[PDB]
Amino acid sequence: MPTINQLIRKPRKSQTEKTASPALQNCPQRRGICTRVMTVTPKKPNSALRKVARVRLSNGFEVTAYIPGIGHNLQEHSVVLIRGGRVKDLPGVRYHIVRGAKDTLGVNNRKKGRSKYGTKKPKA
Amino acid sequence: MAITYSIGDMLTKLRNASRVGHGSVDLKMSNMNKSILNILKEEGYIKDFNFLEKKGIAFIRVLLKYDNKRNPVINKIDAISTPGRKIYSSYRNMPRIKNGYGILIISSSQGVITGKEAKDKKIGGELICSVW
RNA sequence: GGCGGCCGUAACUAUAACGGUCCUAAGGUAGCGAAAUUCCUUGUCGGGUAAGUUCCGACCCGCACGAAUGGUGUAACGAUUU
RNA sequence: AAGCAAUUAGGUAGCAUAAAAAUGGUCCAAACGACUGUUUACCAAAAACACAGGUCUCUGCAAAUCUGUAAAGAGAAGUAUA
RNA sequence: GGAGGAAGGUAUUUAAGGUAUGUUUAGUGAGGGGGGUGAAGUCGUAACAAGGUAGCCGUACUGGAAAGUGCGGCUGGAUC
RNA sequence: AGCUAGUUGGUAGGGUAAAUGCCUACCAAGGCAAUGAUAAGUAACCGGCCUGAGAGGGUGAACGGUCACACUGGAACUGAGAUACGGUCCAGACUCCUACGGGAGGCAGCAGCUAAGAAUCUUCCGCAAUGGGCGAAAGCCUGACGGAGCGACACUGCGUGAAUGAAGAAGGUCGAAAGAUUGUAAAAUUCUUUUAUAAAUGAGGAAUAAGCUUUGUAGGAAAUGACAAAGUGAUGACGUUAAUUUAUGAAUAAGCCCCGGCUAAUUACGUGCCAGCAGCCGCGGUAAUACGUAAGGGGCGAGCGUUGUUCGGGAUUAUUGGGCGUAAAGGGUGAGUAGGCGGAUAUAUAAGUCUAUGCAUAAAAUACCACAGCUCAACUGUGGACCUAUGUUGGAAACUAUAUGUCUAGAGUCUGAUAGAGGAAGUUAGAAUUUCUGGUGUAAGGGUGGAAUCUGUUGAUAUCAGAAAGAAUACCGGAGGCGAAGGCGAACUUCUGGGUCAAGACUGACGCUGAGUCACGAAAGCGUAGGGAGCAAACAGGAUUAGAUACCCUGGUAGUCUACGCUGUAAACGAUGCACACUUGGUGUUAACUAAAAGUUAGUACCGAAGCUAACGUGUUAAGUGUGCCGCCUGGGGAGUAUG
Repeated sequence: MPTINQLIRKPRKSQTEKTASPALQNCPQRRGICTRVMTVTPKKPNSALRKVARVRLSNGFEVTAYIPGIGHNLQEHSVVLIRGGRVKDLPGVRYHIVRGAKDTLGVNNRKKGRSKYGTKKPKA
Repeated sequence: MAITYSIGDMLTKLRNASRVGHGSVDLKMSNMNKSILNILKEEGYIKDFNFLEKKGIAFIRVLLKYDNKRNPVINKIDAISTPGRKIYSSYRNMPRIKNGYGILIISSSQGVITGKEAKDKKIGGELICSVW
């Protein structure tokens, strides 16, 4: 405890939490154009080759977004819808591509948790 | 000198003497100290207190009270109001110390009175201390 | 007054922090650098111009800068030069 | 007309009212030299010389130094803060 | 003839525009500087044991590099 | 970190419904500011909303109140009211029409279009009700408002059936192929019709207006008329209204996420550090409850998940309710301004506080508690309050505050005694070392783990005598002493600061802490001028080593020293700010009081009970129990960096 006089002279300040996803500009999700697509090797001691895309957003930012699900068809110039979410493996990847978005479609032959990958219901 | 408590000095001295288990403790003398010790005496926390002399200065000698097993009657005695933090309360918002097992002592328009007396006389004031 | 050469060397390519060797009294530190010094040369890149062998800002491969024959800067000053 | 004056207000006249003459062009950046000065009378006024400042070294007084074969004079009618 | 009425003229204030100087802030810029991840590459072995010169703090100088040394200070220093 | 020059105030005047630099002309230079002026950035405000036990935190959708704006920037007119959204004038950009002279336009009104965006509606009906404008009235206008349509966007409710129904159908899955599980689930039988369709019935929002009939009142000579009252009197967009009654029949109707721990829910195949999962920890390398697909299980349900943002969990900005010896955190130290806080006691004031939860004001809605109306709920309505916010009335006075006194125990002055490397200035001393000079004397000296460089036949080292200079003060000397800290040790004097004890009198709270500010502040370093023995960065040589820009050796320039002026940094440490009131002891030690013991007081060390501490440890010199004030901390790196 500082003395009440001390608190009166130099009032307490609470430190302000900071956004994990600054490029969204407090919008739930944004749209951009895939300026490049590639695979990247994660940190240690993981193994795989994760597929990411360098995207120029509608507001002028560059970001790098992960492409979830098995297989995809993102070429260059493809418009996409990114949302928040950080991939721990990848340094600098801080957004996710939404499946079932404008130029991205669901992962083929998905039967559990379809809505997380934008795939229509396989008719029974 | 910055005594800062004619109240907290006696409270601290009484607390220290009580936990080490002395028989009597010997405090400075003032109207408020007399009033507080009087309230203690009615509430059965201390046995008695006497007025004395040393070098021409008046003292109050208080007789600590313990059970037969040398467990003190006073368990915890602690201040609420404080020169840097003055705490006043209405007669409705008065806290009941420890579900009434303890007592609250306040300074009010009608003198230094216990919390129950303050409630029964519908008066409030500064919260001096809490004893249980 | 003086203040060096040669050769090899890294998860492309490049260079060489490093290592070896010969020689000397010792082999140029700080800083600066196509400079009032740079031959090759209008070197290379950037700025200025519609177009700039001059000029300004850098790069360093300094033919042949360099510390009181002072080195690098500097407010103010100049019938100086650009 | 106000106001001590400088100026202020109104009115009048012209294309122009510091009406003639005399009376700074300014700004940005670089090189060199700090600066005021001095210099090739008669093609070079400058980046050259001088400069305050700095260091090294000489000189104990019939001092070092300089001019003369010398005496002698300057240094100095000074004395290492010279 | 007031009505100076109403146009017209003149004058003050003023938006826009123009000129000049400072000032706040956002991009870009040859080149330069350090920082992080990827390198597990090259050079050396500074610290952790008395780390093989005890360690560290302030300051100064010097060296490819970790660093070395001078001065003062500390134990948060084995051993005896 | 300075700002303002109509800026500050005054005297007149201009103007306004009206005060005022609101404006103008003169007269002064004033006004504001580390108690935050000015400036930059951000933002309409409030009733409220979200969250939370509360305090608070975040926030300003809808609805209601106020303010500002209506393309950008100005200006006035009309008018009770405007510096006027669909009025006027001017300038600017843009769009459009021209007969080229010039004109027309402002959806941030209701719908709608383009662009932008992750992202949001019909170019609908009606003035029947409510409200407003005009009119005597009829009546007209009203994209306000009443309704409808659209969107699972939120909130609330209902249905997609219900009751019997096997040791238990087929299949699926797990298995040893006994059997389990899906599972009374289905099938089958029976029952019901909210919903679906059709028909019938059908409240309420509605009041009447004009007009007409009648009564009464004011008025008057009197009707017409006005007012009060009664009766009559057209009128529903919604609307196929809400609700109700029959007719047909299980008929018209479920998905989504998850199943390693956090976190309720496991097995079987395929993949083999590939493919992929992930909020955190982390899974996958040949037997994956974590990947992918099936079978089961859990959660919620016309929704379910993900992302974005806020609060909560976070006591992780701690007033309620956290810390600073070693985890991030005590300033190097002191003196003090503003400020905060403060002994005993008397009186007065009543700012704070408390009370009559007086009395009012805190519009309505919302928020809380009951009672009601929509079939219930949401929703809606009528009452009743709980806080706490301001103003005011009358009281209480202890405490804080205000004003005037009193006291001495706190703190000071005076007196006496006394310890001390406290500081500054001016003098003096010896040992030792180095150099120089003069004797004796000869071949080594010096140095290391071992050597060499170096020194020496120009006479070394060693030894004797003399001279000179510089720096530092053995023994005393330590479980000391003093000072705020840094620090202070040969001897003396002068000048000078502080502490401790006491009946030993005086003042009478004169105090504590202290943001800025000021002073001091080891060593290193810098400027000027001296000095320079020894030691010694840089530097040189000799060695060790692969190399040695080092450790070791021989030399050696700054520096170390003095005077003056700067720098103001340390592991400046007790890693522990200062002050006061208290809380068992043991063993030493310093000073004083006492002749001395013996004890006390003020220090200074070790151990240690209780207590405290995450532990180490601390423990009357607290890191124990309390408070006053100041400084400082809020994950690590980036970083004590970049910039100012």
